[PDB]
Amino acid sequence: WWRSDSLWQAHDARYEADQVCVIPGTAAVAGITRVDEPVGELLDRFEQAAVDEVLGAGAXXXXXXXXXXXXXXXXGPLAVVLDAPDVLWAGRMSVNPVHRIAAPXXXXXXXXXXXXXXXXXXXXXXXXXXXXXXXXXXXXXXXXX
Amino acid sequence: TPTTVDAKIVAAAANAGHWAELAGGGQVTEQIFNDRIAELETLLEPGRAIQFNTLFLDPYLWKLQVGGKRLVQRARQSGAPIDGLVVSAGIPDLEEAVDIIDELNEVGISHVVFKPGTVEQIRSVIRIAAEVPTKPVIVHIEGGRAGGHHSWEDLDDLLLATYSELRSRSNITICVGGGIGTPERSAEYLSGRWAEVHGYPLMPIDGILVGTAAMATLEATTSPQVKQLLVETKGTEAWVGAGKAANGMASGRSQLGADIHEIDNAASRCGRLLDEVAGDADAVAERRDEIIAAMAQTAKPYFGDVAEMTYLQWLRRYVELAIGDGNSTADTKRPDSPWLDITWRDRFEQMLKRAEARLHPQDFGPIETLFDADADGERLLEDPEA
Ligand SMILES: Cc1cc2nc3c(=O)[nH]c(=O)nc-3n(C[C@H](O)[C@H](O)[C@H](O)COP(=O)(O)O)c2cc1C
Repeated sequence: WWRSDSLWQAHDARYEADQVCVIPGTAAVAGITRVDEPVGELLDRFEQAAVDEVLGAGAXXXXXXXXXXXXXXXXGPLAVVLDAPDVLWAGRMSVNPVHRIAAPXXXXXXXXXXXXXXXXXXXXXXXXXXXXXXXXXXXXXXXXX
Repeated sequence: TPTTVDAKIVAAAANAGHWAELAGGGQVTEQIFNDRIAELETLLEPGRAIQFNTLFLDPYLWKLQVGGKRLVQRARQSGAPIDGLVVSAGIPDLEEAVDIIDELNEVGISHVVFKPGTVEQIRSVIRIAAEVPTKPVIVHIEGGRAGGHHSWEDLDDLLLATYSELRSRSNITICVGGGIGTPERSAEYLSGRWAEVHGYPLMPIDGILVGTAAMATLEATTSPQVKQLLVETKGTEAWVGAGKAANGMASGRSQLGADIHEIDNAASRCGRLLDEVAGDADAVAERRDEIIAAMAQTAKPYFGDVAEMTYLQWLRRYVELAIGDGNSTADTKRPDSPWLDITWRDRFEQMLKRAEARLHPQDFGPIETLFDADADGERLLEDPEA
């Protein structure tokens, strides 16, 4: 009777909060000081200071950090097609057809590998991928003609 | 459970560009939980994706999960944004884990999440990893220094011993968690420098989870007074065995006997009394005066003397406890808040209808046929005093 459903009073309750079971951890509490600090701030605070510590010693103003403020990338259009397993259509998530296009294809062709802009990946399933209008990646599949 | 159950915070955390797990301990049905995902996907901006957390503890939830997993299956068969599943409090057996991994929603699962608490539990997941070597498995290694569900197992020694075998599987993503509020203290586990204190060569980690430090956050539904309470609590170094409130933190056992880390400074009355009552139950009748008054101190009120108490006092006590004046249950019903107590309002009705059932000498024609009408009865309900 005492312990049942004791976790909900910590949220949206006007009652004295010294009567309530509220759940922290022991050692993590020390790291808890700032109150009503947005989630985005705390999680970034972790990432941003982890970056700085990694940057300063080993990286020392790395090309990766400089490329970011200047907008340069890893995994360009050709890689992105072969990387992300999820293919979005509207608000729905689908599996990457290239996963089933790449290997199962009888004849698979990667056109102009080292050159990014002209890069093309085609298959005997009749599915071909190329880039158009910069960031837009164009996948072209065909049935018969 | 309390924190991430709100669709608002898990969305806001994801909209900040971060991975998060929607709590399942606050959702008792497929339908009620499907509302949350719908509220999530609405607050989810384009493309953004979240995961789900489930508990192994009791059979009813595991039977509910059969409907729950098929709900997750149906959702992702419909193409739902939720990209992961988290099994908690225990590690499913191989045949149980294979099912989860191989579900119709599998691609939408994209990885499976397990939380080993013991050396044996770790070795169990390794066997789940070798089961499907091509399926990503994120192994979150927690402590008992963590919050909520507890354990007697050290943070280091477990990971210290089992790390080598964990790295023989490429599909295993090692994630250390517990007792971490900051990037600075958690940086050494990432570099692998943390194992050097124990003499073991560098032992890097792939990821880090923060449970506790995110509770005082702005978008969290934690009450203003409760947040201030979590704050003023002083923290500690490596957990100590001696029974006490330790840095505003003392362990306590749930109804099933498993320990729970709760705040014993912010609230000192519930936890310590519970330990008193627990260790004291043979002679409870003798300490009854001491025990029954302490329930009233923590606001777990018994009723005034049961016989002598007037039916009003009965019916007025339920209204007192169930109906908040500040939140205005009538005004609480209009937004359609999930905090709605409606079973409590239905509880009070069955008591009211019992009162008419108890005192009426006649055929019960006039009274019962009135209060039972929808339009009539619901209007009578929103006005408890009347
Ligand atoms: C209020 C609260 C509720 C929690 N609920 C669950 C849960 O339902 N399932 C679970 O596996 N872990 C749960 N946890 C544990 C966290 O998922 C995480 O493992 C732990 O909090 C990390 O340790 P730390 O917060 O002390 O750093 C909960 C923790 C807290 C504080």
